[PDB]
Amino acid sequence: EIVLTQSPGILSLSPGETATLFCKASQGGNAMTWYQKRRGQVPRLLIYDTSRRASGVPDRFVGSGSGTDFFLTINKLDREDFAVYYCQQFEFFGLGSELEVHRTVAAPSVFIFPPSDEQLKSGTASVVCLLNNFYPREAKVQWKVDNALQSGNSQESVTEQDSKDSTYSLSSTLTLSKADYEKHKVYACEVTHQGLSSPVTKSFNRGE
Amino acid sequence: QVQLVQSGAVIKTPGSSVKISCRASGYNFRDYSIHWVRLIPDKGFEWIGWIKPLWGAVSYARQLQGRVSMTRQLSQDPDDPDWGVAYMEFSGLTPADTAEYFCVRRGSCDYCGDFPWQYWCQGTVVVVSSASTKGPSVFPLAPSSGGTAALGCLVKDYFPEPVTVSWNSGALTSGVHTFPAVLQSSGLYSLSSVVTVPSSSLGTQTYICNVNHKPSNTKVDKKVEPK
Repeated sequence: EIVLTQSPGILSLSPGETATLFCKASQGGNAMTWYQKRRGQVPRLLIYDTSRRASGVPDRFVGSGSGTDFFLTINKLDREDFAVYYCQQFEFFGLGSELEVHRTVAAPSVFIFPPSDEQLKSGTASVVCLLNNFYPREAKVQWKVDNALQSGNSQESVTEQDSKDSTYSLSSTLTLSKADYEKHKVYACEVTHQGLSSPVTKSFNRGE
Repeated sequence: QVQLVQSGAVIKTPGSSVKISCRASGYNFRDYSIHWVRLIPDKGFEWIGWIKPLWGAVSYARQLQGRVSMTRQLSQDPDDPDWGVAYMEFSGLTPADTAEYFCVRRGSCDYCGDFPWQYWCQGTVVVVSSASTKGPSVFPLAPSSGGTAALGCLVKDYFPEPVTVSWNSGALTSGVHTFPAVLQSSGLYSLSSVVTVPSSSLGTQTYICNVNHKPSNTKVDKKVEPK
C-alpha cells in the first residue's frame, strides 16, 4: 500500500501570499492528485497527473513534484482558498493540510455560566465557559472546582474561523451530577492563550 | 454537464445495512466507472470500491470485503437512454461506519486516470447509532451583569442532528455563535448558542433563542435574562 504524509498540518497565511503544501509518498514514481475541500462543501479536484489543473481550476494553483516528494503551490491566495487540501494516489489518501487565515493575535473574552436551576431540578449540572473571538485557535481551558483540576468531564467545541474577522470562539462544558455540583463552592475556568500576558480566570461561588 | 445525485442522509442501527443510490446523468453511463469513497471523521478518506456499468464488474477494498456490494441499473427510458444509477450497499454497520459517503467519477480528458475524481455526488451522511429520536432540553446561559456581556442557550440531549437555532426569530444575528454539536457519552448530542451584546441593553432588550429539532418535531422559544 501507499502511505501519503502531508505537511504541515496547519498553514497560516494571509490573502495575497503564496502557500506551499507538501505530500510525501512512501513509494516513489507515481503521479499525484490534489483535492480542495472547503468547510461543509463537496470536495473539488484541483490537480491530477502531478501538475495538470482540473476543470475550472484557476492557474494560481500549481502542482509539482517528483519521486516521493510532491507539492501544491497556491499563488496570490484568495479568500476562497482557505480550506483543507488532500493528496491522493490511486485508492490512497493523505490526511489533509488545513490552510487557515493569519491575523494579529487576539486575546479571548472569557465568560462563565453556572447551571440553571431548571437543569439542576433534573439531576445534572452543566457549567459552560465561553472564549469569544480570539486568534490563534490554540487555547488551554482548565476547569477547577474548589481548586481541584477537573479532567475527563468536559467537552470543547470550536467555531469555524470567522469568514470576516478570522477569529475563533470556543466553548467548554463541564458536566457534573447535581449531587456532585452541590458539594462544592468555587467553580472556575482558567484560560491560557497567546494573547494573554498571564492566564485569565472567571469563576463563581455556587448559590451566591 | 455530468451530474451525480445521491439519496438522502439516514440514521442506521448497528447491525443494519445501508443502501445508497447515485443517479448519474449528463453522459453515457456505460462508458465510465463509478467509485465510492467515504470521508470518516478524524480518519479521512477511505476508498470503498468501483463498478463498471457495462457488465457491472466490481472491485472492493480488501478491508471491506464481505460488507460491501455494488450494483447498477441502466435507464429504461427510450428517449433518455444514457443515464443510470449506481447503488452501494454496506452491511454490518457499527458506529465506526458513521461517515459521509460519496459516489465519484473520473474526468474524461486524455491524461485523466481512473482515480482523479473530477465529479462528486453531493454526499450521503450515514449515522450509525442505537439512540432513539429525542428532542432537546433548552437551558439559559445567563448574562452575569460600555462593556459587553455574553448570554446564550444550552441545547442539550437530542438525537439525531441537526438542531437549528436563531435569536429573536432571526432579527438578532450580529455576534451570534452557534457551536458545532458534540456527541456526549450518552449517545445524545448537545450544543450551545451564544451572543454578545452591550451590557447597557441587558435591562432594555429581550433575548430569545429559537430552537428547532425537526426529527422530533420539537420547537422551543427560550427567553434568556440576567441572573
